[PDB]
Amino acid sequence: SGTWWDEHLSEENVPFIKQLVSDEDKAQLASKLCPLKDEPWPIHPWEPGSFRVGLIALKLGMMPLWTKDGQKHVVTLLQVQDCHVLKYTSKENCNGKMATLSVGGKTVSRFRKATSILEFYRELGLPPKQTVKIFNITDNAAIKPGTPLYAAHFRPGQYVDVTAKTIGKGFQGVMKRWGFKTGDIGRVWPGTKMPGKMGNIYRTEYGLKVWRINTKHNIIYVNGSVPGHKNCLVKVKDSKLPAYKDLGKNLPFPTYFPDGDEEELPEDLYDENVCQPGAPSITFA
Amino acid sequence: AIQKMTRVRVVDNSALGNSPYHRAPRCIHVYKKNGVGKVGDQILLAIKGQKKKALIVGHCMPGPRMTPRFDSNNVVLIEDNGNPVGTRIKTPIPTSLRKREGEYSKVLAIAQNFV
Amino acid sequence: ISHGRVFRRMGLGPESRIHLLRNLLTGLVRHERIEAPWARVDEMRGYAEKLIDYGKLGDTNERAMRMADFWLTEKDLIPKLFQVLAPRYKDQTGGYTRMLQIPNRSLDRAKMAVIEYKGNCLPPLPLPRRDSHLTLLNQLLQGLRQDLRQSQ
Amino acid sequence: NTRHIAFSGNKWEQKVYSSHTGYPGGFRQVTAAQLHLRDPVAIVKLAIYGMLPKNLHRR
Amino acid sequence: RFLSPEFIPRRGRTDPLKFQIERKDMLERRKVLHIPEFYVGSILRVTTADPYASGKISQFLGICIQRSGRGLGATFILRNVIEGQGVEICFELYNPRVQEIQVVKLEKRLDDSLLYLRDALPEYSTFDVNMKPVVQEPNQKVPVNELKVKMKPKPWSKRWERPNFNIKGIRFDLCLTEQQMKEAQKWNQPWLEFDMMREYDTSKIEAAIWKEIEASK
Amino acid sequence: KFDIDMMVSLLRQENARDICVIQVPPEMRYTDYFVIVSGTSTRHLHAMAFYVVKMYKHLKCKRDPHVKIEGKDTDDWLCVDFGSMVIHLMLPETREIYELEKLWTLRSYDD
RNA sequence: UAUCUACUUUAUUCCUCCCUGUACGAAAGGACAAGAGAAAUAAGGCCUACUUCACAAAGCGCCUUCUAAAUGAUAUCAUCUCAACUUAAUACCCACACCCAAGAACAGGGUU
Ligand SMILES: [Mg+2]
Ligand SMILES: [Mg+2]
Ligand SMILES: [Mg+2]
Repeated sequence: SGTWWDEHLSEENVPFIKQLVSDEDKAQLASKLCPLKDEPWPIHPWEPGSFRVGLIALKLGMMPLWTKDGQKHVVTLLQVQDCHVLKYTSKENCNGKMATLSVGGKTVSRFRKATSILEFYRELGLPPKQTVKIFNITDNAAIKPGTPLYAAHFRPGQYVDVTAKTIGKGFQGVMKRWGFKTGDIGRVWPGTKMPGKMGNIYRTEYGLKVWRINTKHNIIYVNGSVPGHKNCLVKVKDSKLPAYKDLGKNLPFPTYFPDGDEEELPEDLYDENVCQPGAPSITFA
Repeated sequence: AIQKMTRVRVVDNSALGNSPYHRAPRCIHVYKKNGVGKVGDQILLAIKGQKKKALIVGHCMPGPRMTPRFDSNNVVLIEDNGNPVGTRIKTPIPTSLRKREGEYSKVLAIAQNFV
Repeated sequence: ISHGRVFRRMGLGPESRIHLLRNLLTGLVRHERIEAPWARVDEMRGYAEKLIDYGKLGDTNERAMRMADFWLTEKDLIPKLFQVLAPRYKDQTGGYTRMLQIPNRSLDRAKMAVIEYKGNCLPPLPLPRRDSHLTLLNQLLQGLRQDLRQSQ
Repeated sequence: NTRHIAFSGNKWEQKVYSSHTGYPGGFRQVTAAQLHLRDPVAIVKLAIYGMLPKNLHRR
Repeated sequence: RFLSPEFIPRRGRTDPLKFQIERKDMLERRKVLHIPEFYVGSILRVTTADPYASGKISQFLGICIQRSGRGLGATFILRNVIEGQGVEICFELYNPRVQEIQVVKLEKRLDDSLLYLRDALPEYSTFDVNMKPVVQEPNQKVPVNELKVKMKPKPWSKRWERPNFNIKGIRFDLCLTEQQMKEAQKWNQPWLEFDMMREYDTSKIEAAIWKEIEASK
Repeated sequence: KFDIDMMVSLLRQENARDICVIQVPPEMRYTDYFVIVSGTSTRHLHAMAFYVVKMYKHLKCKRDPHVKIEGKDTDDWLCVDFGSMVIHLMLPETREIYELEKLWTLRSYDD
């Protein structure tokens, strides 16, 4: 037989285990709030040509955002929920071209994971995240594994690339999937467009302007549309577009640290062109 | 969207418009790559057996928000060189003609009203 | 693609699914316990609890009496819904029904279910009990609860 | 030392290695020099692989 | 109490925190600009800056004929005919180039959406541009104006006779035959009014939203 | 700056043949100043068009948008719009038939 | 009424504008490039609004789209040299039961 966690517990012991395990998840998330009062890794300044970490965010939904020129910009919200660095692998052990950081988001039940994963997070000292994405990264940006990543890792004005599974449409035919509808060739070429399973694949939207970040609720407000349904987990990295490869001067280079306590951030950073709520009604004079 | 074959309500003080005729004036060609015209496009137009260039001033399918939407396909005639046939335009004209690239300054001197 | 489509499509149309569910709900107000196939039962379970929430709006309410007049095809059950079922559940705010699975139907092997209304005169169902608090694992966890209470 | 091979004559510039990704329009002819800059094993590897008897013991 | 429809979410499996954020921005706009109570019958005049004129504003007056949209991006479209021409504008309620929204004549019509006014007589859609805002008294319910309008001939915008529209502001007796009426009662769906799983109860939603309103004060 | 005074400088400095401007009131949300000016011929109107866009372009106002001359191919009419003002270079016969000076003073009080 | 083979997720263009009415020409004439725009198509997404509609799916809607020189031998000059010398892919992906934005079945995600 196979079991589940709840199977042999009495009526008395089920909310006891809920309060116990939930409280250890809150304590483990609370202990990691001081990365710099811990012993971090050596923080380097930004060098031209270095890459830093990305994030994993919920897609909250969309809302409009008017700029000072009186144009709408549809904006997805992306909440950062319990994002943390999980493992650093150098380039020598990776046998890739570059070092890698594994980062995971959205705490998920301990009662529903493989035991290799629970041993991993147990040794690491964290409640297990839903997704773990991997970031190609230079040696200069390498935060210690077990450190929180926040919304202000990105700043307004920055352009960003977001990857998520697209909304799966299940098995679709040619007209919806591909949008249409030789003799001597006695066969159908590979990559021919035929009916099949549409969606539920990873796609990346490239070069999306960050308009506004909300430091309190940890929201990123990104231009336009991101792949995936609502409440989906997206991987938010800095854009690879070569028109945007050098603007890492002003971005906090390892990551943003509220523990650093230096010139703390407001409620919500806005881009310069954003009409804030509470500003007087804009006139084009 | 004013495509081919659409009936067109000409708003002018022109001789061609306000003349009575057995056929309603209807579009023939739209001067975009796709054959769909919006507020501030040029079309060919059949009036009294005479094809004639024309400029779309407001249509019935909704555009962006703060812009107006008419209950007819109001169209102002124009000549080949670019100056309009008309002298007065009675029905209101959207200000969205101002930003678009093309001949619009000539028409905005003629409007009685602006919406 | 049926994302967020919440209703089973049943019977031979929307009208016919509402008449199937209305017959099941009438059966369950009358007999207070029903075997029926499973998908039909949980569709109708949604409707059943709402029907009591209209029963608590009072006999004298006009809207409640319209809903009861539609949903109960036998008209003698409308005094029952406003004087037996709605006074029974006047304390608790939800959870008026319980649904379990029967073994599959002998005829065509359909997934079967029972719903009853809670607190009826009928012999009780063999409800799935949790394991006893005096078992080995439950006593280890009881001891652990005693230690974490001893922390204060 | 298979980076340090030595073709005789103009075989660096004339000899062509043609492959096909099975997709349409996926025919890829690449000279010996370009393929030797991609991977400095593949020229000796393709030579040997052509010399061996065309059967199942080959791989 | 009147809670404007843009605060009530449509049901859906989105996260309540997103509406916490939206309502925060919506109230922060309602500090600057005064958004009044108005229904789907009322005559409005809106002053907007123009993106095409250099900081000149404008006024449009008409009937709010629809209050669609929820959240910060919510709209209302008002209608008027001028110069023998019908015009409608979709106004975004929280677009920061609107300066004032004055309610000329607060009144509620029989329907929730007066889109049938596109097919009525143009006298039911025309209004004075310089008309004066009628004074309402502070402590009173709204005047529910009923006005069964008269309809222009049969090829309408939509078949308003059909009972999925539930149109009340029509004198159907003047402009429709009894045979076509009884034909229109084919698409009735009488059960649809009586199912209890389609009914979205916004009551506790209203509670948390009114504590959002009071807490922003 | 590039005001209407500077426009009078550009046109009397060109010796435009005929000048008549209207201050458009701010409600009629097209422009502020509505210049009606005629010249000799197509060469004259054309050259004074390129002159006034030459002087506005060369003068100041980098952040302000570059301005396209409208109706370069037509003969009688020409028109150029700025932020505050819009000039119409045309012919006095064309002025006679389009009667613009009546329109922007009589918005509903003419034919 | 599909048995077998094969197969079923490998950014362009137009117009405008500027640079510039400069370069070049001597006058007529008149650039490139790069930049900003607006469009359109294709590709990939998405639903905040609008529209068909309404716990969602859509488009008519929105978002994104990255051989030529010098030098110089044969043939002491020269000569672009089937003469020699010198010079001009990143991204993506990677660990029972119930509900599901996952789904034909199987699979997948969630169940604190
Ligand atoms: Mg063959
Ligand atoms: Mg069936
Ligand atoms: Mg229609």
